[PDB]
Formats: sequence, C-alpha cells, structure tokens
Amino acid sequence: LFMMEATLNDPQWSRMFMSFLKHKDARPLRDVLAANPNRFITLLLMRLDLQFQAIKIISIIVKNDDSWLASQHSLVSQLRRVWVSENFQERHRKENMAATNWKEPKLLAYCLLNYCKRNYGDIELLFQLLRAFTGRFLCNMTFLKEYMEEEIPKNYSIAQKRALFFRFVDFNDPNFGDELKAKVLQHILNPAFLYSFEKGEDNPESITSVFITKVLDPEKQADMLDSLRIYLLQYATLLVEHAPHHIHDNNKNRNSKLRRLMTFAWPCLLSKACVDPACKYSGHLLLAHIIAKFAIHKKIVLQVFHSLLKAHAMEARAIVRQAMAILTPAVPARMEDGHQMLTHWTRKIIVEEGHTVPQLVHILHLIVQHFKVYYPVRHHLVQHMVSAMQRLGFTPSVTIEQRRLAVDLSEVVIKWELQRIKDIDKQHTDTVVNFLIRVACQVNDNTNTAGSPGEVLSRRCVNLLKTALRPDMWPKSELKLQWFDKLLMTVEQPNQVNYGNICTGLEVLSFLLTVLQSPAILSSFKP
Amino acid sequence: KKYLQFVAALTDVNTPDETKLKMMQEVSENFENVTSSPQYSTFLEHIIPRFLTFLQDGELQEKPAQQLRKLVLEIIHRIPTNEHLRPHTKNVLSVMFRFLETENEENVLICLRIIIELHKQFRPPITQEIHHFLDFVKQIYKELPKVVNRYFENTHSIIPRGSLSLKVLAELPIIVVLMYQLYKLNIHNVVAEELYADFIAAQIKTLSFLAYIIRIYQELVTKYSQQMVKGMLQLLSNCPAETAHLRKELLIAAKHILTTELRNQFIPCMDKLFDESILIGSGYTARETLRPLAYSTLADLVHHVRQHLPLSDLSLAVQLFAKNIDDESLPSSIQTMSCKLLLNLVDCIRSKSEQESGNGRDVLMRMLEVFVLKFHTIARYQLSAIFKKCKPQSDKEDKQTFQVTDCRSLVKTLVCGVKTITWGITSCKQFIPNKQLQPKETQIYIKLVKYAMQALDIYQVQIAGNGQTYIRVANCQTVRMKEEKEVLEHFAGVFTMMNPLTFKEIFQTTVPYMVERISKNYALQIVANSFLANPTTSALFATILVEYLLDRLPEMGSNVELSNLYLKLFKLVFGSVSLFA
Repeated sequence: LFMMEATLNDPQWSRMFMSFLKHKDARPLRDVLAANPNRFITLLLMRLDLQFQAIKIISIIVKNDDSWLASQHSLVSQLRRVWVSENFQERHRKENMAATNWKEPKLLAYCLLNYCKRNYGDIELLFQLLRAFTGRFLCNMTFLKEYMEEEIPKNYSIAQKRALFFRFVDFNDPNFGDELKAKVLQHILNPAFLYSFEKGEDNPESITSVFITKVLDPEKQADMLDSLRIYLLQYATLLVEHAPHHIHDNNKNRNSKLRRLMTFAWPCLLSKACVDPACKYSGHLLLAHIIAKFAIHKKIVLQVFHSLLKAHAMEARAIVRQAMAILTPAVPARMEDGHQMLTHWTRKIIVEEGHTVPQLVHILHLIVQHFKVYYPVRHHLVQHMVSAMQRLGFTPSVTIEQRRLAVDLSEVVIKWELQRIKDIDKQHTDTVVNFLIRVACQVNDNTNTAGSPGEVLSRRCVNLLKTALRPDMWPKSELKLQWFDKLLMTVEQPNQVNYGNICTGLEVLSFLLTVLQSPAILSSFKP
Repeated sequence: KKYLQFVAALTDVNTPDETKLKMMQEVSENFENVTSSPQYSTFLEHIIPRFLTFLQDGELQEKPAQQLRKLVLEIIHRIPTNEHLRPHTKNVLSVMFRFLETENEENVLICLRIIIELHKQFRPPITQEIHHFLDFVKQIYKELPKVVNRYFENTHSIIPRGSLSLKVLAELPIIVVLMYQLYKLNIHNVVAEELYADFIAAQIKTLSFLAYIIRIYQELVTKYSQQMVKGMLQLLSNCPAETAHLRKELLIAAKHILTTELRNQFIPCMDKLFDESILIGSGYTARETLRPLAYSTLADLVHHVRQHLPLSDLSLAVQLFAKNIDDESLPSSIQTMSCKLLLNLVDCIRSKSEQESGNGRDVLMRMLEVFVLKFHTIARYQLSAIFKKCKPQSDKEDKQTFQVTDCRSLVKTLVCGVKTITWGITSCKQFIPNKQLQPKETQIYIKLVKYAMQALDIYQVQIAGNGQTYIRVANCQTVRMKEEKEVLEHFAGVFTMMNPLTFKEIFQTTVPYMVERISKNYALQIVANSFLANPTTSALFATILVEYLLDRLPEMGSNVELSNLYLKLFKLVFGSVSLFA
C-alpha cells in the first residue's frame, strides 16, 4: 500500500511509511522488503524523488538489519552507481540553497560503508572518498572519516597488507577511468598509511613497486600534480621513517641518484620552480629524513641545510622547523671532520645577511634557540646573536615575535653559561645581562595598565635575571642607574605611573640582594 | 689597520675577478669588527669615491659586474651613519633611473633598498631628486599598459620595489600634493592582461600596485574610477593560486579596503556579489590555509552590507556558509563567527520576508537544521574529546584549555542563534500569529532539544590552578559563576515562545530524557524552573511533568539520586502552582 509510486511520492505517506519501518516492531515489514531487493533497482534511476525515497528506505533497512549486506550485490551495483555518478554530484551541488532531499548523501554514504565493511571491496572503499575530504560535506564527513581513521587501521590489513596495497596501486587503471587527479587519487593515500603506521611499528615487494611505478613526476607528466605531490612526499617520508628501514630501503634505493626518491625530490626543491611552499618544503623534509638515516652523499647535506636556511622567508615555519628537528642532529654527527666547516658556513650565511631581513633573522634565531644543546661548542658565534638581540629589543615590538624572541634568546645564553660553568665574551655577557635588566622592566609597559596578558612573560624574565646571577657571571654586571631613574622617576609625572615601576622595584630588590652578597655596590647607589 | 689594508688594495682592472671579492671580505671583517670615532667618517669619505669609480665602469649576466653590485650591496648594508649620506644619495638616484623595466639584474632592487634605508634620516633638501624619481614613477606607471601589450605569446620585480619604496617614502615626510598625482596614476593603472611565469610576475606587480593603492583606507580621495577597482578585483580572481604569501598579502590589502563604509556599499552591486566564499577568495587547488582570514573578511563585509541584499544573494550566501560551518578542519573560532553572522542575518531575512512573497521560511528552517546538526555534532564529539582526558580526583594542555573555552563559547552562540531563529520562523509566512508548527519542524525541534540538552553539558569541566582540567561534581547547588545560567535560560526561552500545543507534544515526547539528563546533570534543573516561571507555558509543562512522575513514583524507593531529583521536581511544581495558582 505504501510502495505505490503515487503514494510513495507523496511526502505524507512516505514519512508515515518511514516512521513505521523505523519502529522496533517493524521486523516483518522489513523482511518483505529484504526479500525483494530488485524493487529498489526500479527506483534508483519529472520523477527523480523515487531515487531519494529508495535510498532512504535502504538506509533504514541496513540500520535495522546490519547483516543484509552480502545479499544486495545487485542493489549496490546501482547504489554505488548513483554515488559515483557525476549527475548526482552536480544535481546535489549546483543548487542547494533550500533544496529538499538534503540528507540523501549522508544515508547513501552510510549504507555504502555498511556494505563495504562486511566485504572488502577496494574500488568501492576508495570511491567512498568522493565525500570523505572533497566533494560535498554536510554531516557526511565524520561518520566515514572516523571509521577510516580508527576502524580501518584496526583489523583491515591484518593478513594482506601487501596485497591490499598492491590493489590500491592497481586502482590507478579503474581510477583514471573516472578520476584522474588528486581529488580522489590524493585522498587514497590516507586510508592506507593509517594502517601502514599503526603496523609500521613484512611487505618488501610493495617498497620496490612504489618507487618504480610512481617514477619521478609520475607518468612523466608534472602538470597534473597539484596536491598529490605533497601527500606522496609525506608517504615517502613516513616510509623511510618507520615501516621499511635500511634493511628494506637500501635494496632499491641504491639507485637514489637515479629516478628513485632522491631525484624525485632534489630537482624540484633545488630549482626556483614549484613556487608552492608546501611541496617544496615537504621535499626538503623528505631529503632531511633520508639524510638522517642513510644516503651519506658528497656533502649534499650542507646544500640542503643552506637551501632550508635561506628559504624560510614568511610562512615556512612548521615544515622547516620539523626538517631542522629531524636534520639538525644528523649533519654534525655525520660531519665530525667538518664541525668547524659547518659552523663557519653557518657564520657565513649569518654575516651575508646584511640586509637583516627581519623575518629571516627571527626564524634563524628561533632555529638556533630550539637547539640549545648543539651549539655549546661554538661560543665564538654568540657575539652575532647577542648583537642581534640588542637591536631586536630596541625596536617597537608591539608584535609578539621580536621581544619575546629576544628574551628567550637571552635564556639560551643563560643556559649555555650554566652548562659551561657546570660542565665567554665578558663585555657581551655584561651587555646581555644589562639588556635582560632593561627588557624585563620595559615589556611591562608594552601591555596596558591592567586587564591584559604580558605580565607572566615579565615575571619569567625576572626569574631568568634572578637565576643568571647565581653563576659566577654576576660580578661584572653593570647597574642601569639612568634607566631605573628615568622609569621610576615617572612617578613624579602623575601620567603613566603604571605597575612598570613595581617590576622596577622588584628588580631593584634583586640588585639589593646582589649588594647584600657584595656590598661594593654601595658606592653605585648614588643615582 | 683596516684603513691602510683597504687603501693599499686599491685595484681598478688589473685583477677584476677575485681582488674585488677579497676586498669585499676585508670590508665585511671591518664591519663586523668595532670601529672607533677617529676611524668612522674618513672610511666612508674614502669609500664614496671608490664606489663612484667602481660604478662608472661596467653598467642573465654573470660577469664581474655581479660582484661589483654585490660590493655595492655590502656598502649599503654598512648603514654606518647619516653625515656621509649626501653623495651616496646622488650616486644611488643616478644609478636608479637607467635601464629599468627591462631584463636588468638586481642592481635596481638593492638601489631601492638603499633608497628606503636612506630617507629614514629625514633629509629636507633631497626632495628634488626623489621628486624626479616620482616623475619616473609617473612614467613607468603610465607605460605599464604598453609593456604588457607589447609582450604577447609570440625581471618584472622592479614595480613592487618601487611601489613599496614610494609608500614608505610618502608615509614619513610632510604631507604634500604629490600623493594626488599618485592617485591620478592609480586611475591609469594597468588592468588588462616560463614566459607565463613572467606574466604571473606582472600580475603580482599589479598586486603590489594595489597594495600601494591601500591608501583608499586613509584620507579621503576623489574616487571616480570604480571601473578600475572592479577590473583589479577581477584580476585578483585571475591571480595565481600557487603563491600563498602574495595571495595572503592581497587578501589583507582587500580586507583593509573593505574596512570603510564608503567602499562597502559599492561591493554588493558588483557581479551580484556572487564572488563570495566560492573558490575565488582562496586558492583554487594549491593551498587553503589562509582560509580563516578570507572567511573573516567576507563575514565582516556581508555583515556591514546585509541591509541591501535580495533573496538570491542571501540564499546563496547561506548556502556557501553552512558548508564551512561544519568543516572540522577550521578552528572553532570561525564556527562561532559564522554562527554569529547567521543569527544576525536571520533578523534581516525575517524583516525582508515582507517582500517578494517571503520565501524566507524555507531558508530559515534549512539553517535551523544545520544549527541543530552542529549542536548534535558538538554534543557527540566535543564532550567525548574532553572526557577522554579528564583527571579524576585532581604545553598541549594550555591549548586544550583554550579549545575548551572556545567550545564553551560555541555552545552559547549556538543557543543564542537557535533562539533568534525560533523567533524568526514564528514571525514570517497571509501570516497568522502563533501558527501551529508543522510535523517536520516539530520533530526537528524535538531532536533540537534532545541534542542541545547534551551540548549544554560542556559547563561541567573546570580549569585548575596548575593547568590540568577537572570534571565537576554531580550536584553542588552553586551559581556556576553565572556563565551558563543565562545560557540555559535562553535555551528555555527558545521554547517558551512557540505555540502552546506544540510545546505540549515536544515535551510530552522529551520529558523522560529531560529528567534523565537532569539527574545526570543537575544544572539543567533551571530549564524546568524557567519553563514553570514563564506564563502561557507553565501549566502545560507542569501537567506533563506530573503526569510523567505519577507513573514513576515507585522508582523513588530503589535509589536516592532519582528520588531526590523527583522531590526537587515536585518542589518546583508546587512553587509554580503557588505562582500560577
């Protein structure tokens, strides 16, 4: 009575039938439909609403059964057909302001996933990505994304990881028949690597196949790679990192200088081409990862280091930071005979920065600050960074970068002195201490009188000052009499009497403790 | 020694290749080593004639001219003082004018760099030569059309440098009339369109030109050139997607232009405002990390100009925004801003429903749908994310705290938006006051309350004095810092305003889940208190609650928790009876 097209097209009776079939006691009503899957084939083709009605009823049946999956091959032969159909995509994308049948994609993807999770259909599982990251996304993302992220890398490839990867690689032929670019071919790299990493902590032929099948600029056609390149580079990085180690990598990577990964990454990141920062810096990271474990070539590590240092201009922060974290401990360990050489190259690239390129200098300062442990043996290079911090702290650092970077760079030399004494340029260290004294009582004014951040960093700078005097570097610290006078004498002018003077008072108390240790300062308290 | 060492090395052409590089190394050492006052000015007075004689000769080249320009760039990097800056100004502005807008080397780039580093001293009497430079700027800007029109299908970095140099040189000095001439140049700006990389370089030249035209965000100027800015906006959509930094700077320059009232009113009538968050303001296929800035700019624009958009424009704007409201990759801040935009636009849609036969009910219901969907998604995932890291019986945690705060604000914004939307659909489409809702929106509201009674549970997490999150107790009878009280009060207000006999069905269906969540979250008890305090809705809710509790009475003897819950519910019922006897 409900399946009559005349009544099934009516919203009222269709909603009534849906509510009835959704009820708990609808077991016999669902059986008569499961016994006739061919009925939906006549509806899954102006009478286009029958498609949505059939997709809705199928979703209810699947949700209430959870086992009527292996008996619906002829159905999914049409259900997946409309899923991958360009007509469906266009019809549902072009006009979606107030169009009915809005939840069709969610239920369609849900039933497709329910079917594909019982039988491992590769083509269907990979075509499911049409709405996993790309396409149209209105509640359709998470239900499948969480599945592919947690359930898939749990029990999917427990027995046939290599065969599954080979199937996903052979997918290129059926994929190119309907999808030729990253929109699907790039997303397929995620479902595989979640497991490759979950079980990366077994498949030798796949490592040999991936390199030769995806030759540099696959198919000798670079024009088609826009985002697939970045994900292939990430694949190669995490591959040389965890799953295949030297044992499996060196077998085929012996031809690195040939079309293998080395040439797949080096020419693009070296030349000025590939203006897209993402792909360039991901190739840099791939080279860094390769160098970290193997491929001790003819000093190309220094070339990569230089290309990375000079290239991190505006927004390369994350990728270049990761590449340095992966490579910074690799170059010195594998350049024992060239420690002085690499340090002098660093000095050179530092002194060739006469333009001072503020953002480049900040990035380099942050780089050398992250790795405090790798420049204790180069105290000769502290003068440049100290002189740079001196000028950094003088600029109007309304922004967050300059003065915070300066104070943490001062903490860097504090820790350097700590590890040096308990295993230095005296005048520059005295100037550094005087700067920490000045900047500590200057940042207090950068922020408003009250009700705003900026005081916790001033307190941590005061703590840095307190701690820097415990080493034997305190005797030669200079009293900033004029700065203290000017800042605290502001109280004579009732304007701008903010708590900045209170931090100045705490610093005067710290220096009072110093003179308590060495009464010589009594003669310096005249101002 | 530096003096007699650099002087004895004087060599013009006898050793062109490496002697100049050795002298460059020597002067770099000189610059890295401190110099005293007696060894400060004479060095520059000797360098200036040397720079002159070295630039006199040797005007894709890789000849000693390159190392000569490098020595010049180093002499520039010196920046010792200003007293000896006068003849260097003449030399720089003489070498600047020649061989520009051609396949020339970077000599002009460092030239503009030294020009920028030169005008910082505020030299009055050199305004004539920089005025000639501005005349050359007038020339090149008017020549740009012919340049792009002579190179067809059958370097390019000079214009951005010149533009930023003119910007920084017009910002510092006294305000003069020369900026009006630069404005007249903005009227003559180029708007038409490895060699393709050079054409993209020309596009970014135009982008830097526009970045200089940002002056539209300054003292008012006669703007009779809407066609030129429209062509430039078209070129922006024609700009490349691979360059992320330049696209970001372009979006910043655009949002800055849109930050004034006299420019917003001209945007909506341009191409029907169809060039919104469709893939024009962001990378086409390269990168979409700067998406937050573009979305914020578009939201501010549509908010300032919402009062002049027809049905189709607002409909497709909502269609484009609801797509990003659900994007999990975006920070929750953008989601809160989009919810604010939607709840502020709901009132405008309602007010405009009087025109064009309305058609607002459909869009308002369709966006209430996405609002309830966001409610459900956050109550399903955000609550789990926080509960999977709670420390019972008490850095990435610092950011997780900010995320928890963003979610706590998101739930409030969602409640407010849902209230404003409920006010909307019940006041448009003839219209009849307090029309009985249809079954569709009735079930939608049932699911809305069912899912929002869970989202409100985000207020049970607290921040400690050490940084670790803490889960609140089941019942403490406190004020909850007043943060959530108003939130659930507005949540109740959402339903207090709807039709009575629809409230009846909704709460007859959802009263068991209500008491269940109240037992699991005592903070929701005030929702029932607000329902019982509001007139025209207290009787129905009280009747439903008593009819539900009279059958669950024997359950009070099993455990003490639900017994106390039912006791408090009966106390509230008696209070309501006393208030609405």
